[PDB]
Amino acid sequence: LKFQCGQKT
Amino acid sequence: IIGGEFTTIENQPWFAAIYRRHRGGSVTYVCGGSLMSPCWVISATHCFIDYPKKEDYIVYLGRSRLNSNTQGEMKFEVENLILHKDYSADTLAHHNDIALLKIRSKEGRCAQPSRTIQTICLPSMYNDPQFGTSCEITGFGKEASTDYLYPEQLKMTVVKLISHRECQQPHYYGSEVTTKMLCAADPQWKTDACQGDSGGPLVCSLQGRMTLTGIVSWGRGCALKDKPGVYTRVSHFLPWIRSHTK
Ligand SMILES: NC(=[NH2+])c1ccc2[nH]c(-c3cccc(-c4ccccc4)c3[O-])cc2c1
Repeated sequence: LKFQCGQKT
Repeated sequence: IIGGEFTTIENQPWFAAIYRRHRGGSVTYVCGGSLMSPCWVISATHCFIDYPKKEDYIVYLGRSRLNSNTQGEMKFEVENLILHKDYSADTLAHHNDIALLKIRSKEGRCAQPSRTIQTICLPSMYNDPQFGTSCEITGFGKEASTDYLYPEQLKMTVVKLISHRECQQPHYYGSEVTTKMLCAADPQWKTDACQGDSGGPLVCSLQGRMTLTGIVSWGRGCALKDKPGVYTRVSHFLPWIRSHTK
């Protein structure tokens, strides 16, 4: 989706 | 990385792999880097200093391997290469070893978010984790100081932040280490970054976010007793970063 710094998925 | 485990980019989705093109056909790996915003990657100035021709560098995001492709990877050209005015190298140390690369793809775009491409968070002004915090580092650098090849699979390891008092002890690095650098080592001097890991990230959780706390810069040897790895202290360069990434 859009970037969310530091979140790994 | 000496020690560590082999991983995949999904476990470090902000890691950027930078290579250099040669006349003759080969492209070689240069350094690691990190994605801070869609169009900006941060690395270390000494990685480019001796060959500052932006047109010959290629940046890849979403890569778990060094010379083979990974599905999902993105390839970019370097639109702007910003080195740090005041970068300095002496025996062992590199001062102000931070650099910015603005990336653009052949279609004219910046990075797109996926399970293999994510940005890392920046610390707040002069804010760092306390020493003792465990942070992770990643890269394609050597696995043993005596090797002459880099691994094909990405590696990661955990290291702990140590204090400047401990790092500036004469029998460690003395005054070579400044307030604009950070030191990290393994309590038992077993794992560490090594040649080939320069420019990549030192990530720690800060205020609930996985934050870019350091950039792999130098170290005497790799995993040597009393010779911690030294990193650029990103929290002390936030005005500089801002100055170009605005
Ligand atoms: N022991 C450590 N903690 C450590 C970390 C990063 C390093 N990078 C290097 C390094 C050595 C020779 C050349 C480069 C270099 C120079 C120009 C372009 C790219 C890499 C290095 O980053 C050593 C080195 C050692």
